[PDB]
Amino acid sequence: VPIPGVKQALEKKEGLFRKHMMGKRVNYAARSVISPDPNIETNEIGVPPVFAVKLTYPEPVT
Amino acid sequence: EKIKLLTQATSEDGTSASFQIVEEDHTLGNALRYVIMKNPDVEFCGYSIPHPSENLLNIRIQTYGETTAVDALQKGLKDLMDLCDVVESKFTEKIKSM
Amino acid sequence: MYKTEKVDLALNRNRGDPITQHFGFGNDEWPKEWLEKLDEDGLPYIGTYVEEGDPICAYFDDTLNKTKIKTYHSSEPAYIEEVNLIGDESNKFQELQTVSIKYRIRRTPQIGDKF
Amino acid sequence: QARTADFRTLERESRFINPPKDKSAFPLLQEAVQPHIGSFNALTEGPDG
Amino acid sequence: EWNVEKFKKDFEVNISSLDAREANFDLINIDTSIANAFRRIMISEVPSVAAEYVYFFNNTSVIQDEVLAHRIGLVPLKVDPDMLTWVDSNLPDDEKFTDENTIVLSLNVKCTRNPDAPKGSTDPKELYNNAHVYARDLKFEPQGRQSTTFADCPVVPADPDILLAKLRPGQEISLKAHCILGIGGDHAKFSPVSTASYRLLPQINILQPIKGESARRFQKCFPPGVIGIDEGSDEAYVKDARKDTVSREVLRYEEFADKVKLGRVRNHFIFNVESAGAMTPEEIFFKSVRILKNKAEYLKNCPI
Amino acid sequence: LKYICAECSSKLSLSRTDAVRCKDCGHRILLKARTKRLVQFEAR
Amino acid sequence: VYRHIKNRDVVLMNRQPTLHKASMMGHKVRVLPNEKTLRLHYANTGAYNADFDGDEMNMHFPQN
Amino acid sequence: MIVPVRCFSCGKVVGDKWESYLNLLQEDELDEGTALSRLGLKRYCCRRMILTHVDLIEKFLRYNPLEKR
RNA sequence: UAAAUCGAGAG
Ligand SMILES: [Zn+2]
Ligand SMILES: [Zn+2]
Repeated sequence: VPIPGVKQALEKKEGLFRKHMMGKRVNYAARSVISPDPNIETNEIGVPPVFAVKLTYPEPVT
Repeated sequence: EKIKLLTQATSEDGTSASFQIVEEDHTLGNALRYVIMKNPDVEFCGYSIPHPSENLLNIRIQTYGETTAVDALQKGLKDLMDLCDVVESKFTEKIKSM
Repeated sequence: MYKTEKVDLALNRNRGDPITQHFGFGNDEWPKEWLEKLDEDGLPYIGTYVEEGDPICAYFDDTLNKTKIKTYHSSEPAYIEEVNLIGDESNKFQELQTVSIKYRIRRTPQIGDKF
Repeated sequence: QARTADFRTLERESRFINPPKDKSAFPLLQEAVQPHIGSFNALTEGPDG
Repeated sequence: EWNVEKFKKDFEVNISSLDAREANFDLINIDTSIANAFRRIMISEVPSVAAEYVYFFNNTSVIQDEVLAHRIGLVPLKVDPDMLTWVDSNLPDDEKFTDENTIVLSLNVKCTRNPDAPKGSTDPKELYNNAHVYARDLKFEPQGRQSTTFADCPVVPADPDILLAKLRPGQEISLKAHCILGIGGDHAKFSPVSTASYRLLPQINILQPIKGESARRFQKCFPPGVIGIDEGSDEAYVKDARKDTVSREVLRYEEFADKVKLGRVRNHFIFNVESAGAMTPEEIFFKSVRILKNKAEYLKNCPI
Repeated sequence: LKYICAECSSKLSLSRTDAVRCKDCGHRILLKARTKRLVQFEAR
Repeated sequence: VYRHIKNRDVVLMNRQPTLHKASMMGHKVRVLPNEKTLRLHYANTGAYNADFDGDEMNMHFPQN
Repeated sequence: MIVPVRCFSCGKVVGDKWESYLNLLQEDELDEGTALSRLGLKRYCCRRMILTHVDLIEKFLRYNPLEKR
């Protein structure tokens, strides 16, 4: 009910250790509902074209 | 680039080969496979769709020698054409009667 | 799928101060490229096809003497279903400040949809 | 055979064309919201005002 | 040694009926590969004509524009597909459509109340004018030289009683539809066949004689024109095996469970082709076999 | 006549700085009329 | 060059709750042309405890 | 809302058989099965197209913004 | 651009 202090910002879950150090939000990650697919090599993941257009990898030119 | 030869499967002899055809399904593939399996020189023939969502078909043809896989494919295509031609002729003849 | 959003031009004022913003265009130099989806009164035509980054309503702002457009904020293309002008329960004949604009989005069955 | 339902197509489409002018059909649909309607109606009418 | 000559000697067509919308014929001594290829090509690959694009000018009715355009695309048009060519997707939308590949239809219907309506009336025909919008209201507008080549057979929906929309006074619909050549494997509206399918010929093998009253019971387990009691001696025989579905009701009785076998003549197909209206089923089957032949020819003539 | 009253359905044209209300009745809700404009679609 | 994800790239697939380490694996990427779902082989469902009842999961793209 | 143009399962045009179906049920005292058979709907995929249609559009049509009431 | 609280859901 009162304004949280510095201690109240670190102590419990939703604090600063458990919510922004041990678990963080990340870049270059997608989330989606899965569907089954045979004709996939059982070590592969079938990605949509949208994810293939957004997600990128920095390849140094050689 | 309608039909392409897969160099990772073809043999230097030429008896064994794999062909990839764009925009095909189990419509041309099944008929062609059966018609070329009629060939006494062909040893192994099969067709496969890598993924259903891609309009790609593969035909594997391996012979007993004396005939390349390309020649077998040509004979199969010609025989399929002749089969369709005879069914067309029979249908046209039967239409005239009734 | 239908989504109705209310665009209110009276959210920057209270207590009956002079109405700063008026629906429509002014006499500044705004690109005609966004006149495709807006009428002469700065409101969208019914049935037009609106994507992300396209204007929905154009309002002139006296404080800046500039014609500013509110835009459509969604990645799902939508069609303008309807537009309603909401005059207020006030004795004074106040210029329109509230517009209720309803879009429709075609939800045809894609894979991954729960049946 | 006794497990017989029926599509009331002629009945249904006619009611679609012309809604009733006396009372709503399906009286059971009004008894579902009676615990709310008759509850609100009880704080202004009934015995003792 | 299989050969085209042997198949030509063994193949035979047995037409059972022929109509303007349905052909029920037979293909004997042909492999299920070729028959299934014909079936698939009929369903999915023989081109037809349907309204591909819709340009709306006003739709004040209770039906949304996308649904209305979908319905206008779903109505079959009685235009022979040979009379127009194929459009180019890579062509710009200005010059993509010509008078040789696109047919223009127009629909301009405005509803308005009928003041002379009978008193105490509920029928929406006596009450309103143009209350119901039908496919026959799709007027065809010939542009260019198609005003001459379509003069003998104007474009008109195959089923004109299709109910496109319903209107109320004040509401109106004005639109144009551009109809192009397309195949059923792209969208289901281009499939010319209402349904194309073959079935194997049923085969009822009476293993042991079923003479006597049981034959009447045996005759009862099939559609009437399938099992007949022999006129001379009380005994069952297969009068016609085309008239029974494979229902296996005889298998549900222990009396005949050991006295009959059900199978198929697995090279004898009964093809039942029901068309949509733009083409006759015989021409549909002809186009299917021609499409298979041309597909094989194109594959044969392409460098590897 | 760019607008329609939401009660008596009467068409009305509204100018700048004009009272947002129907003229034939005291209703303050107006719907924007669907004017004739080219809206392309695809019959799929 | 910040190139698009290809067929030779690897991806970290994880489905919550991550009770055991096998619920977060590495899959070789194959890109499909049609729809907006992550398509997964049936054998992977044993470790992820994943059905196809609208279940969702996360793909991570390592950048080195 | 309004009757579908085509049967979903096979594609047979059934949008021209809704007013006919209602008239067959209305004037002629017919059951649904015989009326469907007379319309030429043999397969049950086509039969449930017209047998189970609700025709909600009429209920939609009574709410008309463009006409006074 | 933010934060809580409440409510509704998915696996
Ligand atoms: Zn009014
Ligand atoms: Zn059907």
